[PDB]
Amino acid sequence: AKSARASRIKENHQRFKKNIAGPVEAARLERLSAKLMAIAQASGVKSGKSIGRKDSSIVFPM
Amino acid sequence: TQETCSEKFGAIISSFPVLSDQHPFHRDLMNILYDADHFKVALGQISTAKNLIETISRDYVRLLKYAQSLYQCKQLKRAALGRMATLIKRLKDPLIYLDQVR
Amino acid sequence: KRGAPGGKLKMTLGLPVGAIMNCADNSGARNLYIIAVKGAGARLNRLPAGGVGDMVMATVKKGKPELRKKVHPAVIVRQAKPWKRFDGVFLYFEDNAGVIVNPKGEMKGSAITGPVGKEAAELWPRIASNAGVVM
Amino acid sequence: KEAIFNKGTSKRIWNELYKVIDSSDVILHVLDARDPLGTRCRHVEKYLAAEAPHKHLVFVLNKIDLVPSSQAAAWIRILQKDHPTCAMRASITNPFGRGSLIDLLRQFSVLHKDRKQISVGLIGYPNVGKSSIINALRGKAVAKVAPIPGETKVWQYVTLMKRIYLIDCPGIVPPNQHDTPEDLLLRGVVRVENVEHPEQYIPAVLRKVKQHHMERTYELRGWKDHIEFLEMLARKSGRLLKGGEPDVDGVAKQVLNDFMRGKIPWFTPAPEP
Amino acid sequence: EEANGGAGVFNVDLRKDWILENPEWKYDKIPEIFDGKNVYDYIDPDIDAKL
Amino acid sequence: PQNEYIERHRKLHGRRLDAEERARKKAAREGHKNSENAQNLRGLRAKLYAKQRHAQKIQMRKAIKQHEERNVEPSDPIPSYLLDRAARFSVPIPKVRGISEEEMFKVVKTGKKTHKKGWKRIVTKPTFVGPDFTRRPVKYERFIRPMGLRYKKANVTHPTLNVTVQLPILSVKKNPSNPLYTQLGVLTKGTIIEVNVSDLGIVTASGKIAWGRYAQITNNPENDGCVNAVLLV
Amino acid sequence: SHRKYEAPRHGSLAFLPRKRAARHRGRVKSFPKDDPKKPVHLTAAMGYKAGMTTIVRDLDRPGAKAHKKEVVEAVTIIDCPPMVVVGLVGYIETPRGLRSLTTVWAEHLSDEVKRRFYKNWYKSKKKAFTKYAKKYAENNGASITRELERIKKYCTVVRVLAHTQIRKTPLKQKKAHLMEIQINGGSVADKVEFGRSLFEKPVTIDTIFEKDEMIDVIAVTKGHGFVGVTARWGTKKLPRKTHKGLRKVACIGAWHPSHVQWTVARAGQMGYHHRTSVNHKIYRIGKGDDEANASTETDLTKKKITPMGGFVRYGEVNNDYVMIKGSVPGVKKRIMTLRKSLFTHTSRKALEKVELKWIDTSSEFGHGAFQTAAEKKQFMGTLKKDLQ
RNA sequence: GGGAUGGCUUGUGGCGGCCAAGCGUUCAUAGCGACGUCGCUUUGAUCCUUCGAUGUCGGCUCUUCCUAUCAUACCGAAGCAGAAUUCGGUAAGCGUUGGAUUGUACCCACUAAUAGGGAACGAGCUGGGUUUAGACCGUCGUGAGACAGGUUAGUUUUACCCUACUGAUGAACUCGUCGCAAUGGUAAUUCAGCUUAGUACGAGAGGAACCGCUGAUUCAGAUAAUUGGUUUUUGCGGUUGUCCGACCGGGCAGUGCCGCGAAGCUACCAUCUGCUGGAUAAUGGCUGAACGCCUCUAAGUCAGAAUCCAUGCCAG
RNA sequence: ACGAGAUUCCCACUGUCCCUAUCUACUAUCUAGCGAAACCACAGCCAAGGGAACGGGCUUGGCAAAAUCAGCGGGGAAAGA
RNA sequence: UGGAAGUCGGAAUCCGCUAAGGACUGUGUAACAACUCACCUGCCGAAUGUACUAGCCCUGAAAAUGGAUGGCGCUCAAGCGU
Ligand SMILES: Nc1nc2c(ncn2[C@@H]2O[C@H](COP(=O)(O)OP(=O)(O)OP(=O)(O)O)[C@@H](O)[C@H]2O)c(=O)[nH]1
Ligand SMILES: [Mg+2]
Ligand SMILES: [Mg+2]
Repeated sequence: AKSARASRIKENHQRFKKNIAGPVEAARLERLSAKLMAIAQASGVKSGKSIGRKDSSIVFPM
Repeated sequence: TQETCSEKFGAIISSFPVLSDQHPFHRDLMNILYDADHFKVALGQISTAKNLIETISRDYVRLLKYAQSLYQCKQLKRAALGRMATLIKRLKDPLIYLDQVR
Repeated sequence: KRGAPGGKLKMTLGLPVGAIMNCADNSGARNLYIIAVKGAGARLNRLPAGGVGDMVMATVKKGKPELRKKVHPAVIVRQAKPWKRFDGVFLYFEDNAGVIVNPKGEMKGSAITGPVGKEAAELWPRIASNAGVVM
Repeated sequence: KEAIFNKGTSKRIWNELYKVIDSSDVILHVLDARDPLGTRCRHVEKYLAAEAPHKHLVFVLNKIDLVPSSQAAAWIRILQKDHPTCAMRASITNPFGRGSLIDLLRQFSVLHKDRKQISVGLIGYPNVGKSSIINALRGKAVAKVAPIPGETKVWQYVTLMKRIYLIDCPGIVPPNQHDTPEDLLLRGVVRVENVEHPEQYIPAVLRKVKQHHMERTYELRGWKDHIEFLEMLARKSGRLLKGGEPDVDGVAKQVLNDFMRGKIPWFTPAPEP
Repeated sequence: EEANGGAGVFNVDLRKDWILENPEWKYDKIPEIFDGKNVYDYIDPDIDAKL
Repeated sequence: PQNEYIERHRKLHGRRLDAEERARKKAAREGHKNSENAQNLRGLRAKLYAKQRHAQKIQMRKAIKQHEERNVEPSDPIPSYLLDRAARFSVPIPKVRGISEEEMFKVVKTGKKTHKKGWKRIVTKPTFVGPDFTRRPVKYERFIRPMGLRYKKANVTHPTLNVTVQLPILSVKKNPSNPLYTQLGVLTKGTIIEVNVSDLGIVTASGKIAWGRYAQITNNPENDGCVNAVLLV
Repeated sequence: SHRKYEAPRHGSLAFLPRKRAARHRGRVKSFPKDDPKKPVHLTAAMGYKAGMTTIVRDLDRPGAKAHKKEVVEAVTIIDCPPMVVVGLVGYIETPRGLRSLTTVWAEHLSDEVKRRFYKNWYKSKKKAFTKYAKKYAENNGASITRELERIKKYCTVVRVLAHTQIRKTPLKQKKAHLMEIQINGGSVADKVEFGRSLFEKPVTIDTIFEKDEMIDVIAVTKGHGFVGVTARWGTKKLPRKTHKGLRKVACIGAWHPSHVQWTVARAGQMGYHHRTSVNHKIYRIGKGDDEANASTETDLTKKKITPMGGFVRYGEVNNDYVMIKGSVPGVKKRIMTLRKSLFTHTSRKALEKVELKWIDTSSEFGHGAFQTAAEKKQFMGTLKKDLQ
């Protein structure tokens, strides 16, 4: 029997992923993303525009 | 070694057709195509070599029962295997003939 | 072909090697003694077992004497161990019984006494043809 | 085929046999008077004729009390055309032919007076009477005797005279491609307890035994076949299973045991000249 | 089936060859269980008269 | 199909289109493959490959030699009737290795206790037990000569005739190691045996058949499984 | 010498050590690989195991023996109250691995998620996140904007923090479960905008998963305590009256080294291990507000998923629930993590459409044969207490 | 009182005679000798030739390693049409079974296959070699007794110590929540059926394969909706004897016994699940020198095995 | 006829086994009290070498983090051995 | 020989034209045919071919816990010869 770690079985599974299950999982993904998108929608220093410093070791201490 | 030789020789003998048990048309057709005497001589030599290999193996197993050292056991094993190889080497022509007939 | 039916769903195997079942056809045998099953795997200490519709090797212990000298292929048609079908039904027959067939599945006998299993009727069309009741 | 019918052909048993042959000067081949040509080991006879012709082969027809005397005498003539033959009933209390056998062994010992002693080895099938012959010649139960086959498993020296020794051997069965399990079981090679499906050999017993002898032995008559015979014998003797079912297997085993132990009288007729 | 996937992939429509009075009912979900009772046991052509 | 159907298929349809090119390229790469096999095979496969290559090199060298000279004895001159022909009456093997009594006999232990009795000695070398031999009683035999080690014939070679025949053994004349070994009839190297030479047609000057002649065992039967001897002509 | 009859090993070496899990809540070891061209979505959720029930499914599997027939299958019910998102964690890539860079929390946190930070909530002053709630007010959330733009500028993996609403479950536990759910799809700026738009909002299970989708379930299995070799590894029992134990391994070693090997079956902890099971098909995502969420298109009985008399040792499911074909690792009342599949499926079973015909709502407290109380009342008839 | 051969071994005989490349050898022209060859070791027979335990092996459970590969994966060759094979190569990932026979190691069946070994044979349990004391028979001895031997019944009985292993805690760094992943382990396996297709192939008999689909064997990890099992739920009922005067309600018979029995635990006796990338070996090639032909190799490079390494997975 | 004598088989019968699962009591477990003994050169992680086919200490490497509890029978130890 | 024309076999294996060509080296045909090799000539342009010998390197046989030029590691050496 051909193993799970067989090159031909991997190629067949890759073709199945690219041609068959891919569009179905994709369309499910836009439906779910739209559904939860609906829920989601429904000076530099003093404004945070410039990312400043927050308020052993890699080098020898010297 | 004896079991391998006997299995192969029995496979050769038991698979080739037996002329006495064929239809007369098939028997005489094989007599025309092949010399029936040569066919029976080749298969008889195969059976004779098989039986002699079995006898050699039995004799050397009996001697290995009484061998008293590893050197003596090694020499007895080499002697038995060399005798079997010589018996097979004395069958150069029947094996080729039987392959062509096959 | 080694007499292994294809397309058989997994069910409980209630008849191990050494079991004695009834002989349901009219071939002349009264009982079958199982010596091996067809399609058994390799496992240490595990007795091979068979269920309804499985082909086994059996010997005749009671019956017409010329059936007692050979090893016959048989198909198990009834078992008393409860097993589940795909529709969720757990069921069991009144006794353990099988029929003597050839290696190709054609029956030696001419008629079957009592019902036969659905699985046996599915996997052996000659048993479905020579059966009277299918359960 | 069961290994119980392969019993008697073991390499250990035949090593014992060849040890007895190599240690023996005189070889007593024991034959059953009921089946003389069936219990004859022409295999060992050919080996003795080819490889060791100096050893003296002597036939002993044992169990002559189970055959008619005319048939026994005819078999004696047929065997004495080939080899020197002694008829014998091997019993410690009431033997027959013991004096003749001791006279023959004395002739062989006087013939081999140059040696310090001679050894006489006994060969044959199982249950032909080898150990019983040794005990009858000795006058004392020096060897174990049983009606089951294979009671003697090893070789044993018994000192009969100061210059004559006796060697026991396990029962041997030469392999033959014409011998059937039914033939071996009727010759008494196997034990009936170990064999499977015993009732198939009952028709052979009914062929080998006259009907009136069976009817007189079992006080039972009127059967149409061996199955009905075993069934009515089971119902008469009470050999019943749970539910009033007759024990045809046990009754068949009893019949086979009687057949090989001589409770049922039978013999093979001698060939007509 | 060969144009639509092959053996083991093409799903056959068993309600395509149904003969009904109204073809719009060809793909209805026929009720089976209602309040612990079988609908097919209560299916009767004269149910209006009996009721 | 029937008869030479593959040949008929080649006659009607040919072979593969690249078959000749692939065969030519394989024959061209055969040298590289042979060198790679010589330098990369491991173990017994490599040893067998090397021995077979040595055999083909010897055969090819001899063939080249024979094609090169396609186009091309004792010292004293003697006549044709004296050709192929050849005091001290020595045997071919005047001295062999002595055999110790541990190598000759092993101790057979008997008894039922933990402490066994060890008086029995089993002969480990081939023996000729003689004619009309019957084994001694087991209580009285000390020297055990097993049946599997007994030989009755030997492959005897005639030195002048250069032929080997299987002759029966009549007696063991001298085992050089020990007179006890000669008494037991042990067949070892350098042993003088007596053989029946009735099948060789040796005749006395008036017509009497010489049917007994000495020969010397020239092999090691305990290591070879056979007895090989040379006539003392 | 060698072993005379070959036999495969008892147990798998891939699940060693057989110790108790380091945490009660299951850990998502790996998330599905992120594709920036995909739309933004959440990849995981949590629920609580209610129990199991029986369904009848009209199977559409071409080439199968049960094709166009009815099959009875076991399913697991998971109660899924909506999840509240209260955080956003940023991850960066380093040559030592992924590293968390910063974490931005919501302004208002519920007491359910505040209980998670405390071991003695009843004695506490409940001071958690009180000073952090003031940085939303001071400087108009300048620090919050700075951390969010730090995530947008430096991070590559964005995960939200979501906590369960355990008060909607019949569990006596009031301490909620909080986990990181990775946003997959889009760019990092899109992920951060998505997370900030999802702060303080409940997220239901039907916006994360869909019916007929195969998911993974991560949890901790049923604990069994100290268990011997016979049940822990499946070794063959020794014969009757074997001296010094018969539920043992006869030889823990007969060969060199002069040690006990790690591959030998030994008695110890069995169960309560962390397990991730894959390819579990979602059969129904039922809504809590529906009063007939256990009714199919053929079974017209208006009833809920809760069995008659309620789930044994769990209670009653009153929220959105997920029905999963088969079994999942864990026990009743246990927290379960539902995860998106890491790879595109390679089976037609993941592409099948599930059409349910009946769901069992009879009592699992016995041999219950009635699906509603009305059915039992109609079958039994009038009792003494009715006239009483 | 004293003790308890080893960088061995493996696949191809001996003896005797020729031939011979070669080694030697020129004031002696002897002697060894690879490769070979020749003699001794039934016209498919016979089944009427089994040729000596002083030395001892087995079995249960369980783990790991080697390859000297039986099967599965891939590849080269063969009148290899197809089907089934045979020979050989890479490869130890993954499997390699159930029985009969003790008058003393071979048969039978299933199966993809029923491959061979090591870690013992240079104080776990249990049957023989094997043998304390009782007893009998055979052989030997005048005898006590011994043995060529055969049979029967028969006393060693740890662990609580250290280490190793399997699990469970834990001081120091305030407590807690969410995480990362160095390292260690690592998992799937084989068969059948539908379609291709009664097609390729074939005189006929027969009769494939790729893609696609569905199950099953063995292993592994879970789980208890359902079905069996389990009952101190001593939950309800029945019943024997005795005792509490009878009934009711109870005690005792160490759970009196019996029937059903939720819950819990459980079972291929139940159900569910077991996943994808790169680099390679053998080989097949491309471009092209060595070497003016040629060449898969030398520089460069393509593909390719269940192999190797990682992801998925477990511990942290 | 008799026998706790030795052996083979048949029916019945069954957890002997496929193939294990569950229940009870007493322990083992934890606590209060009470409380030994065997054994003990010193101590206890391995791999390779250490001519006297021995290694726990030597050499060269792997490595190596307090203090603990329940089991376990590989090794050490342990048999009036 | 049914057929055999150098090329299924056995035995011989010569001469002519030659620059050179075997009573033939293989492929091939039922047999022929055809192709090719040995050999010769034309183009070219300067060094090659055969067999041995001496160095270093590969193989020249290996089992079974994971391991050893002492270990890392070393490639115009940290290997080998002076
Ligand atoms: N009627 C009769 N029966 C005899 C005679 N001799 C022996 N038997 C019976 O035959 C049986 C066989 O006796 P054994 O001494 O054991 O003969 P065996 O050939 O040595 O048997 P094995 O021990 O198996 O070798 C005994 O049980 C006797 O009853 C005889 O002369 N007459
Ligand atoms: Mg007897
Ligand atoms: Mg006897």
